[PDB]
Amino acid sequence: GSPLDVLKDERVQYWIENYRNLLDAWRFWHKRAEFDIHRSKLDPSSKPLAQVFVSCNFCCPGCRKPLPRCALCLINMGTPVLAQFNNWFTWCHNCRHGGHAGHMLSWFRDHAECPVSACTCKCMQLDT
Amino acid sequence: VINTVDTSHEDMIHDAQMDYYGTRLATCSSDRSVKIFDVRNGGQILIADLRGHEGPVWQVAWAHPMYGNILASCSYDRKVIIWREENGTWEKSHEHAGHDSSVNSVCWAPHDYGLILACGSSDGAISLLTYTGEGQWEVKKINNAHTIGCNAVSWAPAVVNYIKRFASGGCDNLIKLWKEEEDGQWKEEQKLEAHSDWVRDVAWAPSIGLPTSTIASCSQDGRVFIWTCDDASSNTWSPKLLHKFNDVVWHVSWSITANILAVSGGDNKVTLWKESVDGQWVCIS
Amino acid sequence: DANIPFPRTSGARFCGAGYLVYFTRPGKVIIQDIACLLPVHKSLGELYILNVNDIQETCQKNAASALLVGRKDLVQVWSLATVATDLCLGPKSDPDLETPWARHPFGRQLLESLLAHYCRLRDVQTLAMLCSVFEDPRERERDQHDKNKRLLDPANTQQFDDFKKCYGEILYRWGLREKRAEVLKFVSCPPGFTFQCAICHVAVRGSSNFCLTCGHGGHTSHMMEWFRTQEVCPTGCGCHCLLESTF
Amino acid sequence: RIIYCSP
Ligand SMILES: [Zn+2]
Ligand SMILES: [Zn+2]
Ligand SMILES: [Zn+2]
Ligand SMILES: [Zn+2]
Ligand SMILES: [Zn+2]
Ligand SMILES: [Zn+2]
Ligand SMILES: [Zn+2]
Repeated sequence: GSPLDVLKDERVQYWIENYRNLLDAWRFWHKRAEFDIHRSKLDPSSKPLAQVFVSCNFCCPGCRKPLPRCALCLINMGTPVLAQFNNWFTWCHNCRHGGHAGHMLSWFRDHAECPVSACTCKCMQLDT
Repeated sequence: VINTVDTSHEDMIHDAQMDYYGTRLATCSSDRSVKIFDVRNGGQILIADLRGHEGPVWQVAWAHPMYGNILASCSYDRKVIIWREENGTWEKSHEHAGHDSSVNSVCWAPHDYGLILACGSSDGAISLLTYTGEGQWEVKKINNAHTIGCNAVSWAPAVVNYIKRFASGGCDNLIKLWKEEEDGQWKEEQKLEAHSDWVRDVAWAPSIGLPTSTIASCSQDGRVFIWTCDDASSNTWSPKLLHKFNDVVWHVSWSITANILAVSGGDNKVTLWKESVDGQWVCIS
Repeated sequence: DANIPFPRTSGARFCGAGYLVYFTRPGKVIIQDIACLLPVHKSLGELYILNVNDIQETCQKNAASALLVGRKDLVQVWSLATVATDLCLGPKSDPDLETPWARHPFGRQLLESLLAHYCRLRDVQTLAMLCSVFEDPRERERDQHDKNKRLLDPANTQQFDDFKKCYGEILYRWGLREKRAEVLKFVSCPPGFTFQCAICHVAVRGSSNFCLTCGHGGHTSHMMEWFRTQEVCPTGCGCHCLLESTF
Repeated sequence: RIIYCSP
């Protein structure tokens, strides 16, 4: 409950950064997140930003084109149908080949190649 | 095994077609109603209802799952109604009445081309409704396509761009074969005429890589003709009879690999054909 | 209604992969199984392992399945394929050295004979699997040698690809998609800002997720672990991502 | 051996 006259000081913001960096070192990642939830609910001035953006390659409000479909059940991007993470519609940032969040988790348990033929990227194992 | 579902209808039943995965069952009828039955481990339960088309129903055809859950209905009323469904309920989506005579048949196009629906109505015309997107459709027309009106339509398997081809035939027993030029016109190519009076149904065999295009036919005079051709690009269509029953033949169907043909006509019966090594079609059951 | 061929009351039709429907006037829709009629079987389909690395293991593993099912010509053909695909018969680049195994009569010709017989029998399954497994100066000679090098004729690639497309379509019919990917793996012809993580901050390069609204993403297993128990943005954004990311 | 033995 300190005000916006000593919480904006350089000294106090240095201690916060070092503690957050220290937590990342101990591999206590989920504990760091709970701390940022508390910080978010108390100091809105340090809110994060968006990192995702949809940039259609054609113009799609202008080109009237849909986003790509999954490589297993082939249904398009957005059509409907706990276990709600399954239809999360993940992506790949190197091969530009995505699909339904749960469909490849079942497929990647026995193979190590991109579902799309004529592509030689091992999507999951590239992280490690 | 044998699976049976009670129709619970009050009037006749004209057609019944299942779904792509084998997990649905649609029923058209003359009660001006469609009753979708979920068939799974032998049990008849309802999922929807079609309480109104302004007339009896004739033929329904399910669309490819790639594009969602789409069902079409061509019937007596001069209207073709689609049933795109959302959020677990079946709802009327779009209709058009581009005819002045009862719609005879509808057959969904191959999925490679897009989501196309051919409509052969009884007024000597064919309308191909293409999906433009954003809830809009385009309705083409080819007037004076028949002198008595096409009874039924069929789509040709897709080959390697692309060249759209489909087959149709009317009540003048002059079955023809269409085509589409680069501009967009549905130019005519040929006209087979080895039929007696009328041709009710026309069916085109699936393609599995063999260099041979096979077309079935069934005339209002008892005859099941297999119009095989294997002349690459010489265009030689040589009819070959298979039988001649005691009454009118109604519907001809194919298998996935085009090894069995099932023809059920006016005799209130269904017989299963084949293609022997010698080259004669015999019954099995 | 002049054009009135009205009293339609009977019809037969093939549906699904292994199914048949028909109805009649005395009227319930009776269907039937035809799985043993068509030359293809779903049961054998589920077992057919395929692989690009260890070819021999695939052949010997598929060999036992047909015996486990009842078919016989396959428990022969798969064995022949096993003995006719060993790395000992590896071709050599130089044309001088030795005659290629393709020109041996038990080589290409056997493949053509088997393909022709199963074409007559109309069994796209075995065709697809066999084709997939078997897949001025002196300069103008190595090109012809490479043409003769192969066990499959370069002049009919289209038909092989058509077989491999058709089997994939039937597999989709049945309800198996992983196998549809394995088979199609062999076909020749083809089918701003903000790049950091949000739960461990290490740069991401492979598979990832994010909300459309939040714009916060990261490793896929990371999101599995995080959303296994909560409903909030990991970076203090306030989004209930189960109500935003999904439809 | 394969071609002529024990079908
Ligand atoms: Zn756009
Ligand atoms: Zn890829
Ligand atoms: Zn999917
Ligand atoms: Zn990748
Ligand atoms: Zn991470
Ligand atoms: Zn957020
Ligand atoms: Zn979110």
